[PDB]
Amino acid sequence: HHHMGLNTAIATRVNGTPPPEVPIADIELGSLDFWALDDDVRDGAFATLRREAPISFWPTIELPGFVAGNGHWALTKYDDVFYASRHPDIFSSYPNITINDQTPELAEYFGSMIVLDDPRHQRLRSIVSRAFTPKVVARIEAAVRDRAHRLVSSMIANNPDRQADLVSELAGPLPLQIICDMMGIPKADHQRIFHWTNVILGFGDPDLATDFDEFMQVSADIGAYATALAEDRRVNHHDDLTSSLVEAEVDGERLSSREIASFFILLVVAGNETTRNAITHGVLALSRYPEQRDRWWSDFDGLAPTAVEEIVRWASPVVYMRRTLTQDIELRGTKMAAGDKVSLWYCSANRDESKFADPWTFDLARNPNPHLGFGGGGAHFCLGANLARREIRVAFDELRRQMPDVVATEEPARLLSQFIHGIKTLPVTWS
Ligand code: HEM
Ligand SMILES: CCOC(=O)CCCCCCn1ccnc1
Ligand SMILES: [Cl-]
Ligand SMILES: [Cl-]
Ligand SMILES: [Mg+2]
Ligand SMILES: [Mg+2]
Repeated sequence: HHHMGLNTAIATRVNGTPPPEVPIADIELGSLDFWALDDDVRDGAFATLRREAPISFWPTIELPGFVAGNGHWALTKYDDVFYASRHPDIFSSYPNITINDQTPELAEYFGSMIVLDDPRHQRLRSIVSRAFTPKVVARIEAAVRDRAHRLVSSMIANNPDRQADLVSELAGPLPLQIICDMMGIPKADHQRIFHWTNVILGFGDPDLATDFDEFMQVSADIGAYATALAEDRRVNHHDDLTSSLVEAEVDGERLSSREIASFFILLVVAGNETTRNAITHGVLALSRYPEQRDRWWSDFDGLAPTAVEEIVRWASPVVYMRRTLTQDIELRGTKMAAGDKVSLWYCSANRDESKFADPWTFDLARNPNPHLGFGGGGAHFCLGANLARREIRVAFDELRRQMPDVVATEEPARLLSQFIHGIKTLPVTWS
């Protein structure tokens, strides 16, 4: 009740404290109710699974209008998630990378390279890979700085009472601007794009959408938007990713309408529904662990590489990805069959004591940090990892410089999702 800092700040936590493990009878990964439990309970549940049932089978959650279908084998240990990620010939990304079943209706919009194996996957990725390389992403530092600086200044100018929502006022709009400008989308449409991607990756949370007809209308609307922009760029090139997409050939053929729409959707969804959560979880963590804030603030450039990676490990913005077996395998005495679904729990790998001796410590100097927040490595390693790391670093530097004592004042409103570790709103203040 008499803590350092601003009076309405949330409670701090003792760094390093492991959450209690949860009795296995209380764990139901196949119920959306489990995904509504407190993150301490979730974290303690995956701790139980790592200890007691490191590979275990679960029914698939059926969100309204999706097809659940067959259940899945959950890999909760780091070493199994890594192995699966590095064996794509066994653990295929086709037909889907979420646990539910693909359909033709969905594949119009969600049939991108993320649900394909090589060689076609790599031929698609090579259309855009150069734009996401470290040395190319570095050359847009000025754009990231301009927008992040302006957003933080606007939080100050727009809120005389010194209260704001970090998500809507910084964490959301920064990555949105950057990916949309890369794509070649005009500013006037960025908020439309953001509403569409919020629904696409928020489905099942009543605050976002629970009517499948709304999900499909949004998907059709963003697909139509992509097609129309692509059509413009076919006739008049711009130096943007949409133009690259429409100019490319794979195996001697231009991409179809479905392929262009799916590629465009993949890139904007992934740009808009990930980094914002790393930033927001990171501010939550700094609020809980002020010693970590202080050490980063007093050596920002020196600690930034490791600090950003620790924020990603801590947040695990992508909770899991799915694979499908192409052959029978056995792991940990559990035999899994060709055709079975396998879920890779990055959130759990990133707390595995076998790989991190002190996994419950939020340590901005952590080195090494072999976290799987961008996946286990290999063919599908996050295309956006360099971009995301730069966005995160700049956002925190701009906060440090202009409102160093920014702190959460309420616990987050958490997205109801099995797939994305999302924060919908995070009230903050500053002096
Ligand atoms: C902190 C932010 C992010 C996290 C934690 C994240 C995480 C991931 C993960 C876990 C995967 C799957 C990797 C695998 O299967 O091995 C992935 C793939 C991907 N990510 Fe990200 N991502 C982030 C930001 C971004 C950004 C900014 C973009 C830019 C558009 C992006 C685009 C993609 C794409 C296109 C793929 C599919 C790559 C492929 O199939 O080859 N992501 N990401
Ligand atoms: C299911 C509907 O959305 C999609 O299929 C398209 C987006 C998939 C993105 C996967 C998650 N992610 C975010 C950032 N990097 C990876
Ligand atoms: Cl533990
Ligand atoms: Cl600490
Ligand atoms: Mg407000
Ligand atoms: Mg532009």
